[PDB]
Amino acid sequence: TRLVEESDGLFLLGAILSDTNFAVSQRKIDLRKTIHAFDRAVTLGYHTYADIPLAGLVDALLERLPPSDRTTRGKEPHAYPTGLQADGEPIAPMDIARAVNDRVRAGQEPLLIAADMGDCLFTAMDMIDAGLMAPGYYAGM
Amino acid sequence: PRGSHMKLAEALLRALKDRGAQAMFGIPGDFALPFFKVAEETQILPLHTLSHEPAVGFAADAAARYSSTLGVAAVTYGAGAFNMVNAVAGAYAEKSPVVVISGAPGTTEGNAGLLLDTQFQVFKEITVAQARLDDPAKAPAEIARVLGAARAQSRPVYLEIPRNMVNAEVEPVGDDPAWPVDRDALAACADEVLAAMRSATSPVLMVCVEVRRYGLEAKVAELAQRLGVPVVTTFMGRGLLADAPTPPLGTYIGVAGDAEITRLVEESDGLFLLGAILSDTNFAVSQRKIDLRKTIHAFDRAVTLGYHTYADIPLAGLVDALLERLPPSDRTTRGKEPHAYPTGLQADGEPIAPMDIARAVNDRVRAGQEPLLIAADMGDCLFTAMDMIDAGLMAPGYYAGMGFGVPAGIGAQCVSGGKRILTVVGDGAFQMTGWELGNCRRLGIDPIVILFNNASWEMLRTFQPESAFNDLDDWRFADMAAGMGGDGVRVRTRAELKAALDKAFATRGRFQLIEAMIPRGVLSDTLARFVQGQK
Amino acid sequence: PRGSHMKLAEALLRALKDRGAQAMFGIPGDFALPFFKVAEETQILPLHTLSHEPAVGFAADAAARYSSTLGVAAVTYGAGAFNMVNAVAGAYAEKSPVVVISGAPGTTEGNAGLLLDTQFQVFKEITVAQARLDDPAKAPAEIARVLGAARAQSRPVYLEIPRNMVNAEVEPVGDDPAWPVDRDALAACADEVLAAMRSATSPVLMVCVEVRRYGLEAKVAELAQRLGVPVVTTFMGRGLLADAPTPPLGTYIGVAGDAEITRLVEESDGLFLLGAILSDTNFAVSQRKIDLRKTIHAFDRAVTLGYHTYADIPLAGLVDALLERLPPSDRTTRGKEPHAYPTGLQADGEPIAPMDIARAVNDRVRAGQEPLLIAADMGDCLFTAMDMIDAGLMAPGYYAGMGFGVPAGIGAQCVSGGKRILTVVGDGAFQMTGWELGNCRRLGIDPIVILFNNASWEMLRTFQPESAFNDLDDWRFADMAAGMGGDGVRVRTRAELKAALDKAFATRGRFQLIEAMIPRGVLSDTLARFVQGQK
Amino acid sequence: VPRGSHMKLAEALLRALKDRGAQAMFGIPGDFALPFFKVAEETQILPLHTLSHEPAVGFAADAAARYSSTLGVAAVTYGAGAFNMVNAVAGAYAEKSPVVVISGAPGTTEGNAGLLLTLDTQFQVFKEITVAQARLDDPAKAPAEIARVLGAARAQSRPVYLEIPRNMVNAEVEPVGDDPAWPVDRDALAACADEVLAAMRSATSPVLMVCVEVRRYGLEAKVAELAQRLGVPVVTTFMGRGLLADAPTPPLGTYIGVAGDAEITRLVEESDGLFLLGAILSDTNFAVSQRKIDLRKTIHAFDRAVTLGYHTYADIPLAGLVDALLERLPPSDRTTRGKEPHAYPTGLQADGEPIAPMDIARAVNDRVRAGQEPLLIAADMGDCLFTAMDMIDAGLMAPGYYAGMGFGVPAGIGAQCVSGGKRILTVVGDGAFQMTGWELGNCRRLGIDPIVILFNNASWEMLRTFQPESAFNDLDDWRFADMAAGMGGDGVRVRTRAELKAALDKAFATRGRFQLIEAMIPRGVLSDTLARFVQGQK
Ligand SMILES: Cc1ncc(Cc2c([C@H](C)O)sc(CCOP(=O)(O)OP(=O)(O)O)c2C)c(N)n1
Ligand SMILES: Cc1ncc(Cc2c([C@H](C)O)sc(CCOP(=O)(O)OP(=O)(O)O)c2C)c(N)n1
Ligand SMILES: Cc1ncc(Cc2c([C@H](C)O)sc(CCOP(=O)(O)OP(=O)(O)O)c2C)c(N)n1
Ligand SMILES: [Cl-]
Ligand SMILES: [Cl-]
Ligand SMILES: [Cl-]
Ligand SMILES: [Mg+2]
Ligand SMILES: [Mg+2]
Ligand SMILES: [Mg+2]
Repeated sequence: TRLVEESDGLFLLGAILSDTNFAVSQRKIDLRKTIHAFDRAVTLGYHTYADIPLAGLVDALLERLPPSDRTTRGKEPHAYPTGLQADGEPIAPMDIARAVNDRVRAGQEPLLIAADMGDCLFTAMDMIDAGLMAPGYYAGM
Repeated sequence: PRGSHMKLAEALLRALKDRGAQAMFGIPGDFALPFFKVAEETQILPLHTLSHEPAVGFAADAAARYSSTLGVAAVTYGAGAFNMVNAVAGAYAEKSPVVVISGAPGTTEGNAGLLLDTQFQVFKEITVAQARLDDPAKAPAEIARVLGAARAQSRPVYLEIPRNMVNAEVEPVGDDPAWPVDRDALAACADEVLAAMRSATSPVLMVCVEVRRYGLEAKVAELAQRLGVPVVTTFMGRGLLADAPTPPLGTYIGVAGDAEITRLVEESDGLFLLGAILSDTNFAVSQRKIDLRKTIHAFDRAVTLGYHTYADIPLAGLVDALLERLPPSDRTTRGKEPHAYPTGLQADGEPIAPMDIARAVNDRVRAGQEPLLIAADMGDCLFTAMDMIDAGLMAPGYYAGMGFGVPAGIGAQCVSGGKRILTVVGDGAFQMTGWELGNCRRLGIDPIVILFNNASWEMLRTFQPESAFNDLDDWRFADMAAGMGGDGVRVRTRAELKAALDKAFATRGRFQLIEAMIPRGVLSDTLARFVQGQK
Repeated sequence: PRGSHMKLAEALLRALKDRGAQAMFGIPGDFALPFFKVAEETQILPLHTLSHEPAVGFAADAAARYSSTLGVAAVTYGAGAFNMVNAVAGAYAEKSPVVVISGAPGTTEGNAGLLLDTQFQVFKEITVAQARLDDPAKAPAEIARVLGAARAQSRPVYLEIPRNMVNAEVEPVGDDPAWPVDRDALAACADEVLAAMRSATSPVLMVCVEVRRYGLEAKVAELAQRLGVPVVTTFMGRGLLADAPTPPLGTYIGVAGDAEITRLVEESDGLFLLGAILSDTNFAVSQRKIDLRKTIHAFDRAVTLGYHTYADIPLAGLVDALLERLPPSDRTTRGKEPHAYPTGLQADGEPIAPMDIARAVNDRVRAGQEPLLIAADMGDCLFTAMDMIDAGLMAPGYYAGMGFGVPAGIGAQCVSGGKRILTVVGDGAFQMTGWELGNCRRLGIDPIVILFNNASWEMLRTFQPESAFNDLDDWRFADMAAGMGGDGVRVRTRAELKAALDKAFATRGRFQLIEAMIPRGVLSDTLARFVQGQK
Repeated sequence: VPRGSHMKLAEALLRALKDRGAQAMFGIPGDFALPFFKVAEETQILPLHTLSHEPAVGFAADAAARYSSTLGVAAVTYGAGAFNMVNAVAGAYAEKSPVVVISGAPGTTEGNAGLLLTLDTQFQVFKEITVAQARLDDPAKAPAEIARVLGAARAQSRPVYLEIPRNMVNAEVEPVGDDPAWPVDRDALAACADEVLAAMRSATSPVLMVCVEVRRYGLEAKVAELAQRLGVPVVTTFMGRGLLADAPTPPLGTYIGVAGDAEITRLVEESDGLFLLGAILSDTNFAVSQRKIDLRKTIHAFDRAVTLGYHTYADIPLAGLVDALLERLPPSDRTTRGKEPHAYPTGLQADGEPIAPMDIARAVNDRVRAGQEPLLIAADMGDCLFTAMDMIDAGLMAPGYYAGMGFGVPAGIGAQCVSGGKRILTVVGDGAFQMTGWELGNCRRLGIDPIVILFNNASWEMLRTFQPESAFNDLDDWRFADMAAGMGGDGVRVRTRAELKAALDKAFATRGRFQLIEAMIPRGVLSDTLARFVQGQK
């Protein structure tokens, strides 16, 4: 959150901008230093370039950048909760996350997850998936 | 003088109660939480929540129709409000004043351009008046204007309330602004209408939806007696003037109705459509089937005949003006024989057909049971309910949208003050909104629901039998009833049906679901006549 | 097929030209610069700039009226557009289709909340249709819809163009969307109107503003001949049917007009107001002075009589329908004596009175000068111009707003194709907009302007003589003329007046300003009759 | 129905206005307004000044309000008269000036001319450009309505609208009382004041901006005290120009966007603690734009609310916020005064070369440096305004945010009408003069003698700078100086710097008649501020 919101060169490549649930909000970033490529247009330095498809912009940037072997891979970012205590205590959302993750760590290929709006979605954010589909911005149940 | 003030939300709730609203149905959301807090804390109007927004809209519509007053449907900004568009369109279509109250972002919260407002624009298409209450100084007058429009045109209205305005101090809401009438135009209108009714060889007075919505039954019974012409009701005027000196000869529902009634209406050269919705809809009076050079259409505060229109003529005003020009009368037609309803259910081991369901209900009534108001969904359940003895029939007869049934029965029973409601619904429609019955326990009601399960979208099969997509699975609805707090029973024979209906009426406290298995290809008599008529 | 496209601004200009627009008047600004660039570069429509926005609006209105076509007024966002609100309201009031085109911030430039849009909302109150052209895909259809409304109702419309949309590629603009008419309703309307005219003891056909705006003079001359009833014009119908088989008996202008004409109109029991603006305005036909149970009001695409209205009836359609129901005729009334205008100016050393100005103009005409169209401002100059022989009279006769005069004369001469225009204006009105004459050199025109200088707001003194605030200073207008490129001359005697008018007509190339000194307390005959009538 | 007060409704209104500081009433009558103007003229409660065209009525009233930080009064007639003042009123709304619009109207029992189709078109249009409106058609309710509406104009410093049916002008009414009280959340005020101080203390580069509301509400003394105690850099917006000039911690300069001083612009735009005290926020000409600053680190106190840290505190009057902050800050002797910020151009070369805008600035400044007490300047929109930014003044009144033309001459007139003899210097371009400069014809009757410098470049030059390729920005030659005599003033056309110098001296030495100096300027020659403005758009 800090990295994004304090950026003085935020390149939003294909982002929805809105003050709704999980979306990047115009109120949390500095639009003055933001490059917003979306809806076939690109906005930066106070002005907007019209008729610029996202695929075209990416190709144009690639044509201006030399190849690189740069690699920043490392051990997993964001630790997924594991180790469900299968006992007689009541269930909490995090226990459901651990139950799902333990199966995956034990060898189950992850499933794509469809989530509704509610804590079910907030819990799914901590589940190992093969894709997550949910109304993260619209937030409609 | 006065100098008092209250929270905007409270002023709105009291204004609604001042106009007869009996409850507030709704589903909250973050933007609407503050408004729901005021509703719950003040207790000005009973607050009933439902599971899904369609039901909130249908329940508010049903409550409005039940008491001929304003209905109140509260939702949250975005998905909540958009999810009630169909129910509100249905209320608009059938002239029911549902007041839509949506929460919204605060006036300082700028915007939320996910859809770039769109919600306001969409609701403008399905309501007669709207207002975003973002100015405490003008809020009271805007509330009176919008609620006044709902009452004047008997159609839905939209109120959007920024959440930071919920607690803004405002002056109390006054009376609806007046929609004054030109006395001279009104006189001219009444004079022409009366002259037209007197010159017709076959004048007919049709008593319709607006008569009920505006509570003009007594005045129209008097008008009907004095005018001295045959009285007929439209589908939405069903039951009106039943206790009048000159009760309706019957109800016009188009091709599937009584041929004598249909002809009387369609061949009239002085068809006085008093408050009628006109449309090429199934059970409605259609402009295509009547003589437009002779029809007198009093509707939406206007009167049209001979292709010309008298504007700003409220139905109530027209009726009073006609009464002033007619001498009293002692004429009556109440010596005639009553309507013959299908009765005599054969409680045997034979499978169930829609008409058997009609007979089952009617027999209990003949045996002494006071009739129950019936809420019907769209489907053969409605065509079947038309042959049932009722204490009113609430159904999307013109709009024809599915899902209305169960939520309407729920909304009606919430404001019936103890009167039990009978709901009829098909399997297709039940799959949409029958689940709302899980709310009966909290709401403290126990409607009786007869579910017509033919594992099919049967009205569609009938029009296109060669298609396989109308073949639905067998959902075990009766078995699912206990899970949502009701008593369910699946019946397959007329005998089980007879027994199950008696048991339902004898059991209070939990909704009673009677799942009637009906084979595909089997229809009510009214639907059959309807289908034949199309062919 | 086709597949061509052009800049949105160009598509709009061509659409205007396709509909008869002859020029574009305007004042640019930063937001409108791109649009003005396209107008100047493409040269689709002559681009004429003025000094102040009121004149832009008045000039566009005058051009629309001059050729009975669309007028075009281009302004910039904010102050530019707000500064033209009054001129546009005047055009709305007197049924003149001025197309208002305002530049606006680009679609990406977000907003400018100095007034928190407000401009759009304000213009919605004074136009019949509006559109913000912010979607190139839908721009062509929106332009056709809005321009189509201007033509259908003959009133101003508003088009807002975000500056980044000026150069957006769009498809060409097609024809106006059709506003189809119900043949049956039209037949019923024509039948009732004709029946009403035949049953009246004293039917009167009034030829009004819409007849001129919609170019129906020929068709109405034919209708008038066949109908066979007396013809009278309203102030805005002045001059219509002058060459018709049955020319108007005269013009109704209320209390100050011919008593015989006034009575004929007001006591008619079959007053056919063909295209009339109705209002309690000075020279207009007022609902308060006529028999509403017998008036037939054909206006704004509707026909009202007996307090009922036939909707969607275009004036042209009504006229054709009536013609289809009337037999031809060879009747004529052109054997009568012509109107008597005040003539015989005594070119002596006596001071000037308004009527002397009338005589001066009329004598030149009698001596052989072809009359000039007259543009008049509001004030005694208008009451005086009513007694002048003209080739048309353009004035705010109903709206009564000052400042119209000089800019209207300018706008008219810009599209008159060589015809010189005579403008009459008071000192008060000249102080407002007479300065626009400084633009004549660039525009290549040379109107003749007679300025009535009584160093007073004389119409106001007349109604309240005890006030001192109506006493204005003596501005030396003639002396200021050379500074803005014209030839000015101050005249104090009838002799100087006579000489100055001849000199003006003899001098072309520069506007000619004749500043006529008139003592306070001296009025035209028409204004005097008007004042007496009020008392 | 009231009876016996012996106080006409119109008189009660004029007195209510006077009670609140109004110093005059500008207007143009009409049939519907005649009875109201009669009461104004006969009672002389407020000096009555008529003008030629309604735009001037609105501009003059706005100027009178700005001049004395009080209510302005603009009276018009129903219909055309009122619609013709919509722009001037919108401009006052845009720049927070409380112009009280009073329009005559048909009597309550005579209906109206439905030419346009309270719900009347006029009322609906005015509701969009005013903060409160009232139709005084009920004598029993009029007193309270006037107090509510005039109170609204004073609470938010925006125009209001009053419509008076002509038959109500003389209706007896009870006296108008005090303004009703507007809400004030004392708890919110306390929390807000604490949060503001915390944010300013944690900021690396906090900046205090003194803006329009500070001037409108007469809070200069309190804000000077606050600025000294707060201890952060001080800057003013265009509408706050001149505020705190004599304080211990005066403004470092005035922020006006790219057109201004680069250092000032940088300080404001890079601030992580921008306290906008009473500022209009807009993307228009010289206003502080939400697009140039970081709203996340901005504290916006305006329109009786305060926004910071993503949230807004409602019902917090600016005066209350300032007092709350003072109560939380100990006294200080901190002083940051120093030699003049922003050097004013001087040393006009009075020779035979043509005139450039900067030469006009130097001519004016040299007189001041030679001992002439500065005059307040009224400027129209155009390079005349950009040039005025570099002129030593005793106040500058101009449409710096709204940027609507025509304000200039009428504002100078309105201001001098209430200046008690203090001469006003008006600067205006040729395009704007063609619109409303003619109002100078009213100077003699009004008893004023403004000095007017007309920048005649025969061009809509600011438009040329934006789109030089266009031919329509080329205007014709109008001999304005030659037309001055016809309007009762003295005019002179000057072409060289020497002629300019002489003409300015003559104008100043000649009172009694307005003095019009028509300065011929070649196209393509701009003031330094406009040049920076143009370069900044590249
Ligand atoms: C919301 C909605 N969706 C679709 C339809 C189309 C429709 C009918 C028409 C076109 O309105 S009839 C029908 C089948 C209803 O099935 P059911 O409830 O079980 O009763 P039955 O078996 O008697 O048909 C559908 C889907 C509708 N009316 N409303
Ligand atoms: C824009 C505007 N403002 C005010 C009025 C009110 C008005 C009249 C009415 C109420 O419309 S008549 C009149 C005086 C006009 O003076 P002038 O042009 O010299 O001609 P004359 O001396 O013959 O009066 C005014 C001010 C108006 N009609 N239009
Ligand atoms: C009422 C009105 N109309 C139009 C504009 C647009 C405009 C400018 C911007 C877009 O506001 S700058 C300008 C030219 C002004 O000419 P002038 O008075 O001679 O001064 P200069 O030559 O220095 O430009 C215009 C027309 C405006 N600001 N206000
Ligand atoms: Cl009906
Ligand atoms: Cl007319
Ligand atoms: Cl500011
Ligand atoms: Mg079914
Ligand atoms: Mg005059
Ligand atoms: Mg210029």
